[PDB]
Amino acid sequence: LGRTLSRWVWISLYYVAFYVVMSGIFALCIYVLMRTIDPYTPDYQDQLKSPGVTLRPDVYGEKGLDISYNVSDSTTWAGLAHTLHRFLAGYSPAAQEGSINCTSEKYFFQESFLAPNHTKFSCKFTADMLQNCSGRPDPTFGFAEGKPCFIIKMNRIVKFLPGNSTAPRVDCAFLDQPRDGPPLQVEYFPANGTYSLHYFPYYGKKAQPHYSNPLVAAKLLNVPRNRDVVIVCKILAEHVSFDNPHDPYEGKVEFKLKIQK
Amino acid sequence: EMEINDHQLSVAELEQKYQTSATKGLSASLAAELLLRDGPNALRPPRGTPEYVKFARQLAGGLQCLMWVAAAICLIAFAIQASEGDLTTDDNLYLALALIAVVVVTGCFGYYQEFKSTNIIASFKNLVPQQATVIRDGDKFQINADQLVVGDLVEMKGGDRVPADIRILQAQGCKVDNSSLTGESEPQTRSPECTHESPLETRNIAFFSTMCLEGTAQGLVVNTGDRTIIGRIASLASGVENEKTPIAIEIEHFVDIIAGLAILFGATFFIVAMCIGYTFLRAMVFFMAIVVAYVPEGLLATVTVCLSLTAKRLASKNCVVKNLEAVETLGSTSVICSDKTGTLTQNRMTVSHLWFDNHIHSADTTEDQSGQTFDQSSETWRALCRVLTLCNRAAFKSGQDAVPVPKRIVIGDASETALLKFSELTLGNAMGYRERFPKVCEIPFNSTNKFQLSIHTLEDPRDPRHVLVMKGAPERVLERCSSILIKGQELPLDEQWREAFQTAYLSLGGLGERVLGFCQLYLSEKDYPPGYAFDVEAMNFPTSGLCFAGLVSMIDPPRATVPDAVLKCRTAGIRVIMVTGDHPITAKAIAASVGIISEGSETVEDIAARLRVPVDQVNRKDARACVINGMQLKDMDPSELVEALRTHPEMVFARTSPQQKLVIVESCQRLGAIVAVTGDGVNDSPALKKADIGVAMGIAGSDAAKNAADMILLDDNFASIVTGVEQGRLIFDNLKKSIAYTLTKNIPELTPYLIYITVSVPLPLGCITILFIELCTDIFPSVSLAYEKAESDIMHLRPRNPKRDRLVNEPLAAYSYFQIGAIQSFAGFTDYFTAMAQEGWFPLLCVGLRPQWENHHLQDLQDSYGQEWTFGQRLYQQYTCYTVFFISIEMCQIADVLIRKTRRLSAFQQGFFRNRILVIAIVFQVCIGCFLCYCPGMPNIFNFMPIRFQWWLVPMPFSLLIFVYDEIRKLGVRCCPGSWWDQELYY
Ligand SMILES: CCCCCCCC/C=C\CCCCCCCC(=O)OC[C@H](COP(=O)(O)OCC[N+](C)(C)C)OC(=O)CCCCCCC/C=C/CCCCCCCC
Ligand SMILES: Cc1cn2cc(C(=O)N(C)CCO)cc(N[C@@H]3CCOc4cccc(C)c43)c2n1
Ligand SMILES: *[C@@H]1O[C@H](CO)[C@@H](O)[C@H](O)[C@H]1NC(C)=O
Ligand SMILES: *[C@@H]1O[C@H](CO)[C@@H](O)[C@H](O)[C@H]1NC(C)=O
Ligand SMILES: *[C@@H]1O[C@H](CO)[C@@H](O)[C@H](O)[C@H]1NC(C)=O
Ligand SMILES: [Mg+2]
Ligand SMILES: [Rb+]
Ligand SMILES: [Rb+]
Ligand SMILES: [Rb+]
Repeated sequence: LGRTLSRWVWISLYYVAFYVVMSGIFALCIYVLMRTIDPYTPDYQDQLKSPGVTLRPDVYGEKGLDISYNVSDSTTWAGLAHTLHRFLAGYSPAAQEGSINCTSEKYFFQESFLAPNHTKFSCKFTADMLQNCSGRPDPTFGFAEGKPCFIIKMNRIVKFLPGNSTAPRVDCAFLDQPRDGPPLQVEYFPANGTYSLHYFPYYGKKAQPHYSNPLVAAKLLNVPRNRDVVIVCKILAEHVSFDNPHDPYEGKVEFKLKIQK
Repeated sequence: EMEINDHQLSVAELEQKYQTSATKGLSASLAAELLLRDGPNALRPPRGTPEYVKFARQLAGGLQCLMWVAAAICLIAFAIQASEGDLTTDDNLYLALALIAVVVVTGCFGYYQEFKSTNIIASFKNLVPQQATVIRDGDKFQINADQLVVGDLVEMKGGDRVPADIRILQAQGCKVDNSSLTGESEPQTRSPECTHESPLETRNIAFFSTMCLEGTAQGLVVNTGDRTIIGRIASLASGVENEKTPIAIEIEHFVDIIAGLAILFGATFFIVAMCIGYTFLRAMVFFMAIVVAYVPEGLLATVTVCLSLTAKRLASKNCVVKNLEAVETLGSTSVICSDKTGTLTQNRMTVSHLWFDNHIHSADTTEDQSGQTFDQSSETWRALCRVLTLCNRAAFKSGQDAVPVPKRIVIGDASETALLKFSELTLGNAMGYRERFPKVCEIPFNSTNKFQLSIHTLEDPRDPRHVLVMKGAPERVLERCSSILIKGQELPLDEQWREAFQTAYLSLGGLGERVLGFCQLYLSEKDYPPGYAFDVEAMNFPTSGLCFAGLVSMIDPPRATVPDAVLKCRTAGIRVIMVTGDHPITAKAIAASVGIISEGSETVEDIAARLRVPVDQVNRKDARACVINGMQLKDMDPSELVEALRTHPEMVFARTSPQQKLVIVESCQRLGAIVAVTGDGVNDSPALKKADIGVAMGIAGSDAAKNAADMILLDDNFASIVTGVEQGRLIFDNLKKSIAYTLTKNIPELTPYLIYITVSVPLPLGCITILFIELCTDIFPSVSLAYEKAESDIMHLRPRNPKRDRLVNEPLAAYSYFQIGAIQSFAGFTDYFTAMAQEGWFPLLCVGLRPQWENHHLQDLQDSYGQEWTFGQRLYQQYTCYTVFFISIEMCQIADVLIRKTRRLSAFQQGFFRNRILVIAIVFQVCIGCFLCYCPGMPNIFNFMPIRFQWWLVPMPFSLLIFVYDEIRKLGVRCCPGSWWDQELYY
């Protein structure tokens, strides 16, 4: 019952044209916005003043990482291992074919873009470097024991550089539980719980289409049973923050752990 | 009540009914029992006004009932979310809290601006008790009016205010001032005989509020307090309920326009959200999210302060309003019904015209003495002036040297006071001038003698003789005058001069005015020496043969400002109608005197007076003005009255009761008229309440009139009203400048979320931030648009057609939301994806990304560059997308406020720096936007971070796109104001 009929269209077409006018201005802006930015390196990358580290297998209850399982019950850890397996299903030397066995044992600046279709090169970390928590010998990664292995990983940032002095290690401990028994104890794979320095730095998912993160494990030997504890795994480098309050996954991982008998 | 018989009763019957005596009055013991029985002789105020439930009504209304509905839907939504366990459910509790916090603090603002409005009214009101001289147990003494009880016996005199409703029993030349109840400016004769059966026309009753002018009387009380005639007019004026104001109509109009969009936008994007395959709980919780964004959390505030700045502007000019809505009403008002007596006039007998030296001179009649006075050069004047000055017994109350003479209090008659004031101004120190001509013989104004007279000794001692001065009813001044002062000499009163005094007497009687003759005679010091003894009853001096001086005449004149004020409103498209309870002759005079009836227009009784037909055969349309008396108005079926009202464009209503006053306004409001009434006395209070805005003289106004009225003019400067229309049209124009500004931005507050619903990009804009726009960043701009001026010559327009010209409408609405908001939305999305891609996220990846973005259990999500971010780092980018959509608005909203300055004219033409308040506001807009980002800790406190100075400038090429679309809109609408483009692209 509204305005003029044969001129209702005369503005309904205008609104159409008005929107195709604005959508096209937008369309130009994003075409420019994409042909503005670099396809290998982020322009600003501002919130990345430190990398997050990310544990496996990841099981949260409420309020964060809560890992609770009863060794006697196969069902309590059957999926926990199965994730560790299907996660390392890309870490098989079969799947990790488009890569190289790195030797440098220190930084790896590729300034030259030589590879299939002008790509670049990447190192290798296949499961075997975890050696005990690699699914062989134990496809339960120590869960069947009461000495489970937790794969610890660092977030990958283009051209981020963590330091020279040692290799960047990890270190896993209680949130101090000193009087109650001995200090915690863990063995790490490979030795000293270090990611070898020849894996850095990252040049972007475009330059290295076949890339994978370096790993360490942490087999939990000292752990007491039927008892709740929390374990922080702080990374120890010089270009890294592990105590940032509004993001406590910055350079560390906390997790509740109850191994039940 | 008890009265419709009382005046028709015999003294035997009266003193029986009230158990009293017409000579001795009540026994004290019984007058005390009656005072308990009947309460005090005063008027119960509108007894129920609790302080807390005043605040209650400050919380309902158009916008407020919207915010409540939205505040509720904010709580209905929050429970729904936490019931299936949702996080940061704060944001529903923040909008609910802010919605309710805004409506509350508005309710406080007006509450004081009534308290302070009603205390400043309580300041101007007089609180010393009125008094009665009473008789009880045969004793005359003074009491307060309020202790009079039904049956009491009292007395009055010139000066005393009538203390009750009183029946006259004996009256010695008793005259009275009825202008509060009737419109009668003429004094009214009181006498103990039964003139009528309707006690408003009978002469044997005095009314509770009235003022006794001259004379004296005695009578009995017949009804006290509310049961008086006075009291039963406020009972109707309280029974009257007033209409909703024009501005509130225009608010609830667009409230319903706003709602209509929220509903369909919720429903469509619920029906849309169901086809993205959501939970019904969530396709519809977004429905609720949608409708709540469409509520501008802060529009209610910007309106109330826009009104305050005009409310304050008026208050500085001695113009008080009780509630801020009436601030507007005058501008949109199209009809004024105006009381005459006390409102258009001064309600004061003033000397208007004089006759002497064979010429009708007209005086200055105004209160501040701005007008044009007469020739005082000639001899005949100085003698005539001597006559009127010496034959005058009234007296000023002491210490009045400051107050202008017209506003001074005089113990004296009606006529005597007017001349004393006239003599005081024209001559200077009248009281001392006549003191130096010592009076030695005096005759009061008389039934049998019918004139006043006195004889005096003379100023210098070398003149030992006497002079006699006499004034009175002019024909009784002429029968006894055989000599006339003319042009210096003293001439014989021949048949040239006899027929020339009768034409003038009835010429100034033709103007309805009351006129007296003045005359003199010098007595010989031979027959009448110093030491002579004048006796009266033995007429040992001349009572005849005197030398005539001249006539002097008085009238109820208009207030100085009024005639100018009246004709400025008419030239602003506002028809004026007089509604006065005075007789039709004084009505037409003041009507023409001020410009109700124009110079050169006639009633049908003037056409049949010129053409000399019977009125029967005259054409109605050809008469521009008409006068209708109150009692022929009864005969008129209202559809007769509507024929008369739009046929005779200059209308005048005479002898109209308070009921008919109300009716005339009701008959106009029935015709889509925004009508305002202006009045002083209780006869105006009913129509003062029914009016869209009732206006009351803060000085000459009765209490019920000021109570019923919405506005008060404390200085009684009637021209304060025209400054009100300019205001009422300023804010009206300036509100749809201010309102259009605060509404546009709701769309780019919603579209980032609407797209977030259906496209699932990482959240562009947060309800933590959209409130800081709504309630902090954009407030100083919106209220500065009150300070826009006219663009047209605002005062030369018609009032707004209520139906066609609205505060917002489909043309203004669609333009602001779906065209300007679209550009501000595209301005944000562009600045959004830049921040994304330039911090890492390719727009194509941003599609459908949200599920993993807000996911707490991912800590290493790969951007388009394959870099892994923790949640607490994706957070600080979703905060940046907040801060980047936010500055996109601000750079866009700074352009939006300038372009509402001017609705037809080009901002080039009018100016950029024009509104210096509007400039200062915008510096405030960028400064808090700078604090919000680059202050320490702002990332965590609110969701804003120090943004990079590139993203500042990304929306600026959309900001200046807006300025040049509305410029070529209001360049193309002023240059080509044709048919197609002037309707669509105009607001
Ligand atoms: C009410 C009416 C609403 C209507 C809104 C419609 C808006 C549609 C407008 C434009 C869409 C873009 C058109 C795509 C084609 C343009 C060219 C293009 O293909 O550009 C490239 C980008 C991807 O670059 P690349 O990786 O291929 O380049 C390689 C990277 N290098 C260059 C560094 C090597 O293409 C892409 O991203 C593809 C994905 C495009 C981005 C998705 C954005 C979704 C957001 C929509 C919100 C729109 C605003 C709504 C405001 C309404 C207010 C009422
Ligand atoms: C139009 C609109 C945009 N919005 C954005 C946010 C927001 O960005 N923030 C910070 C938190 C969410 O991410 C919150 C809103 N909250 C509204 C409040 C009214 O009711 C509902 C009901 C259901 C769901 C919601 C989301 C809402 C909201 N509405
Ligand atoms: C561990 O699991 C076994 C088998 O499921 C059960 O018998 C035992 O009680 C469990 N221990 C505890 C502490 O729950
Ligand atoms: C490890 O590096 C060697 C170099 O000695 C390389 O040839 C080989 O690919 C790697 N090992 C295996 C088992 O492939
Ligand atoms: C790792 O494995 C070897 C053999 O598989 C074993 O001897 C060694 O003790 C294991 N490491 C630890 C810390 O037990
Ligand atoms: Mg009056
Ligand atoms: Rb909103
Ligand atoms: Rb004059
Ligand atoms: Rb009213």
